[PDB]
This record gives sequence, structure tokens and C-alpha cells, in this order.
Amino acid sequence: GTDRMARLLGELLVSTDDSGNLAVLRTPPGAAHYLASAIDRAALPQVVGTIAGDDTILVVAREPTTGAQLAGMFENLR
Amino acid sequence: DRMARLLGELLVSTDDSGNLAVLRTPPGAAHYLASAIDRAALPQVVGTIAGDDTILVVAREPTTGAQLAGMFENLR
Amino acid sequence: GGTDRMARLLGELLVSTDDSGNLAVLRTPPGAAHYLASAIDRAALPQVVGTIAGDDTILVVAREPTTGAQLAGMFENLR
Amino acid sequence: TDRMARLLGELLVSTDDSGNLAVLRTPPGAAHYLASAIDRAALPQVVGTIAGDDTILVVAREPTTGAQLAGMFENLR
Amino acid sequence: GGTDRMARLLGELLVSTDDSGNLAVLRTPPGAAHYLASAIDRAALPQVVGTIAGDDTILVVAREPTTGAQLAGMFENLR
Amino acid sequence: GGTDRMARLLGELLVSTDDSGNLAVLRTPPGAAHYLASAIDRAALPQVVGTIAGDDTILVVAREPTTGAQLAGMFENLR
Ligand SMILES: NC(=[NH2+])NCCC[C@H](N)C(=O)O
Ligand SMILES: NC(=[NH2+])NCCC[C@H](N)C(=O)O
Ligand SMILES: NC(=[NH2+])NCCC[C@H](N)C(=O)O
Ligand SMILES: NC(=[NH2+])NCCC[C@H](N)C(=O)O
Ligand SMILES: NC(=[NH2+])NCCC[C@H](N)C(=O)O
Ligand SMILES: NC(=[NH2+])NCCC[C@H](N)C(=O)O
Ligand SMILES: NC(=[NH2+])NCCC[C@H](N)C(=O)O
Ligand SMILES: NC(=[NH2+])NCCC[C@H](N)C(=O)O
Ligand SMILES: NC(=[NH2+])NCCC[C@H](N)C(=O)O
Repeated sequence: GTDRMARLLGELLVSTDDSGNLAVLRTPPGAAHYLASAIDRAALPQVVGTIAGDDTILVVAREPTTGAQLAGMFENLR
Repeated sequence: DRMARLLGELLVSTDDSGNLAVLRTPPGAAHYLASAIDRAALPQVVGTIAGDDTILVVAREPTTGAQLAGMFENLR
Repeated sequence: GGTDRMARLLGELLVSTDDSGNLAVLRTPPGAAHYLASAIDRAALPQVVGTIAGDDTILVVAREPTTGAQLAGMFENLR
Repeated sequence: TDRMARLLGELLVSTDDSGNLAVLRTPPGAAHYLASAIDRAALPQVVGTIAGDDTILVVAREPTTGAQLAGMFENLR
Repeated sequence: GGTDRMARLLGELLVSTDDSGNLAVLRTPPGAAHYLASAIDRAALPQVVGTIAGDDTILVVAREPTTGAQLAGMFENLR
Repeated sequence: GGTDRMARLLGELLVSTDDSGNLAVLRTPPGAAHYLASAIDRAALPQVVGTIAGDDTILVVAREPTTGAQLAGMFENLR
């Protein structure tokens, strides 16, 4: 769960950012679904869910955790 | 096929954060359920985006994500 | 010239705009959301944190203090 | 799989074929959901599937043809 | 106006064509494949069984007796 | 280069291979098809006309006279 997420964050996370309740994660083209799957499988209590595009993932924070808090957690896992 | 029928077939779970309802579906079903939501033309829904097993439904102010998630849950 | 390409694709592909909070919601013809989102990404707007494309909808996340309504208005006019 | 049979009943709009391919049509957005049930049925004469938005390509395992697969999907429906 | 819209979008979006067996393989800019494939579907060509779009590639399935090469040639002429 | 990067990702992402006629069918973990297909495309193999990625399956289209079977043997060898 968390170990596979941690590994893929190091492999696939290009950058992180945030706005309100959202963490925005950027990946190489095509990698968003694969990294998002790993986040989903980790089932973090402070993550409501994720949605992946092609190179971008929106991670929705569970109140009171903020998007900036999740972005910094992800960032420091790279 | 109508949202009101497909919610019972395709909704795994509902949750919320701020102005977003977060719906989960079985793998691969998100676009199909989200299409039904879009077609429902709900006054309180600004729009939806589907991934593979997750839909984000955007609430129209002042409706909250929790209010929307409650409705989706209740109509399952 | 990311902005010029985005401008012209908005003209071709942007059906409507709407918003809520920190989100602009852009509608496009079926299947076009990824192509328009790519152009928005490439313009690299300071007021945009990122985009997710679905099939006929793009969610554009606004960079604070810009609101969704403010982003939506900008897209609506570049159209 | 009877789970695949029910979703074909529900979501299969039409079938067609060319060569080693069966081409399945679904309502908009439904292709991945139906293809998932096909994959899970693990049919011996199916090598694999790819889903688009409203179309699935189903690859026939030699010597089975696309036509034979399309006929099989028509039947189950 | 399906065939006419399809021709216009091929001019805009078709980067290259190629073939193998019963398939025409169409290449587009990143993200554009679903939108072009939609235009092809809606044209309802008698020599096309169906399309599947990825991100930057479309597979167009030729209806017998038309080969993938004869289909790709048709698209190439509209590039 | 692109072939080296592709080979490394095959080791990580290729669950199985199979073939039919001109097609090689590669299976990946869920969600990984687009990323492995991107690496294959970037490698620009002369044997490969093109790829389409689904969610866990990639269809790799062989450039004639290479067959699907030969393509799959190739990917298997690089894993
Ligand atoms: N090759 C592409 N599809 N590019 C556009 C990606 C648009 C958006 N950032 C997403 O991940 O959904
Ligand atoms: N099989 C997969 N694609 N899994 C990843 C899904 C990631 C995210 N929950 C979404 O639905 O977009
Ligand atoms: N043909 C479809 N996939 N329709 C559903 C679209 C659902 C949602 N508005 C999105 O763009 O992701
Ligand atoms: N713009 C898109 N992602 N279109 C394809 C729809 C998603 C997926 N292939 C499905 O049938 O559910
Ligand atoms: N709304 C759309 N994406 N339509 C285009 C679908 C293109 C192609 N038939 C596929 O299913 O992949
Ligand atoms: N990894 C992804 N699902 N990327 C987005 C695919 C783009 C979409 N199939 C289109 O051509 O418009
Ligand atoms: N950004 C990406 N998803 N790139 C990979 C594209 C893979 C394959 N050519 C397709 O269109 O499905
Ligand atoms: N319903 C969807 N759009 N699913 C996207 C699947 C993930 C992506 N196409 C991949 O190659 O792994
Ligand atoms: N979660 C899913 N989308 N599962 C269905 C995958 C269907 C098909 N094998 C594809 O990769 O396109």
C-alpha cells in the first residue's frame, strides 16, 4: 500500500502544487493513472479521493487537512 | 439510461470536500455514470469530470459538496 | 506562442464556461477536452495551478487569490 | 461469465468485425465498463480488449475470427 | 455535414498516416485523437467499421475488401 | 536513450504478452498502459507502426512483414 505509493512518488512525481482543498500533482505524460492508482490503494485517511488526467492528478483533501498540506507530504516523498 | 436508475448500479461510495462531491464507481464505470449525471441537468451541479473509478461533481454556490453527496447517496 | 495557440483553440472549442469557488468549468464538444486542456497547460498561465480533462469538460484549478469566476471570465473573453 | 452476459444485455448497442477483430459499440462513456467485464470473463478465444469511449476492440485468438467473436457476443446479449 | 467536418479536422489534426493489415493508423497532436476520431465516426464512412482513439493515435478498422493501406491513403489525401 | 528507458519500463510494467496476426497485446498493471505505451512510442521502433493504450492493455501494431508474434517475443526478450 503505502510502500508502493512511496516508490512511485519517487519515480513519477515531477512537481506538486495546491489550491484550497486540492493538491495538484504533475507526472510525465501518461503516468497520472498509474500514480493515482497507487495513492488510491494506500487509502490515506486524509485523502477523500483522486482523479487522474494524462499528466495531472487532483488529490482531494479531507477537511481539516488542506491541499497545501497534502502537496508538501507528497513533495517530500519524492 | 437515467441517473436515477444508474446510481443504484454504479455507485460504490459518495463523499465530499468543500464544493466537491466525490463519487466512486466500479473500475471503468466513472464516465458512464458521469454522462447520466450531466444528462440529468441538475440546477445545483455546475459540471462533472470522470476519471476511471472516480467522478468529481462541482456544486453550484451556495450548494455544498456535502449536500450534493447526500443527494447521490440518498438516491442510490 | 502558447497564449496565441490557446486563444485560437478556445475560439474553436470552448462551448461555455462556469465556476464554483477555486474552479473554472469549461465545456467543449465531445472528445475535445484533452486537446484544449493541453493548450491551456502549454500557455502556462500564472493564474492556473493545473487542469484535468474529461471528455467534454475541463476542470481548471485557479491559483489563489484568483477565483474560478475570474478564470472563467478570462477564458470566456479570449474565446 | 454471467456477469459479462448481463452487461452485454445492458450495454451492447451493436457488433461488427474485420479480420481478427470484433468491434463492439456501447453508449457514450460505457466502453471501459463493458470491456472490464469481458476481460474478467477470461474467454479462451479472446487475446485481449482495448476500450475507447463508445467502442471496444476485441482481439481474436488464432484461428478464431473477428466474425466468430462478434457472433458470440451477439448471442449472449 | 459529417464528411465535410471530418475533412476540415483532418487538415487541422492529422500529423501522419500509416497502415498494417486491416488497420489505418492515424497520428494526431497530443490529446487530439478522441476529437478527430469523433469526426470520423460521425462521417459514417462505408469503408470504416469503427475507430478507437488513444491520446495521439487512432486505429481505424477497414471494412473488407478495403485494406488498411487503402483506407490510410484516403485519409492521407485529406491531410 | 528511448530504447533503454523502454526496456527498463518493460521490466517494471509488463505483466504478460500475447499476439494475433499483426498485433501484439501487452498487459500492464491497472492504469499503467498509457505510460508504458508512451515509452514504446518514444523508442520509435522500426517494427512498430503505432500503439493505442487502454487502461491495462496496449495494442501494438506491427509494421509488415514483422508479425504480432515476433513483436511479443521482442518485448519478452527486453523485459
Ligand atoms: N496529452 C494530453 N492528453 N495532454 C493534456 C492533458 C490535460 C490535463 N493536464 C490532464 O492531465 O488531463
Ligand atoms: N485503473 C485505474 N486507472 N486506476 C486509477 C484511477 C485513478 C483515479 N481514482 C481516477 O479515477 O481517475
Ligand atoms: N462520452 C462521455 N465520456 N461522456 C461523459 C463525460 C463526463 C464528464 N462531463 C467528463 O467530461 O469527464
Ligand atoms: N475523453 C475520454 N477519456 N474518452 C474515453 C472515455 C473513457 C473510457 N474509455 C470509457 O469508456 O469509460
Ligand atoms: N466522445 C468521444 N470521445 N467520442 C469519440 C470516440 C472515438 C472512438 N470511437 C472511441 O471510442 O475511442
Ligand atoms: N492517460 C490518458 N487517459 N490520457 C488522455 C487520453 C486523451 C484522449 N484519449 C483523447 O485523445 O482526447
Ligand atoms: N500522453 C500519453 N498518454 N501518451 C501515450 C500515447 C500512447 C498511444 N500512442 C495512445 O495514443 O494511446
Ligand atoms: N476511463 C478512463 N479514461 N480511464 C483511463 C485509463 C488510464 C490510461 N488510459 C492508461 O493508459 O493507463
Ligand atoms: N479499469 C478499467 N478501465 N478496466 C477496463 C480495461 C479494458 C481494456 N482492457 C482496456 O485496457 O482498455
